[PDB]
Amino acid sequence: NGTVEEIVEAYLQVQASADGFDPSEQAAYEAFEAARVRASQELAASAE
Amino acid sequence: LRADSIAKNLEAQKSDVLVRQLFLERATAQRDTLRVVEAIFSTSARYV
Repeated sequence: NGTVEEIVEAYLQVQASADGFDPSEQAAYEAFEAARVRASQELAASAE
Repeated sequence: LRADSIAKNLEAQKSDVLVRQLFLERATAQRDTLRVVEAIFSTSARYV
């Protein structure tokens, strides 16, 4: 039920990132990788 | 406590973080326009 801003906020830690936004593509890669790992653990939780 | 409060509150008036954010965003726009221009020049050089 959220909006786009809430989605990017929650699953990629925008505020928890290093102060001063890194516009590097590596930063986006690491953020999306972390989101993937979190979703992967949640998937096993739902499986159980 | 009052001494430290004065010392830090004075220093927190020298800097304005929103200007520095604006300059970071301008630098990002400059970077991506720069790589677009560099691609243009490299493409033309290889074509010739």
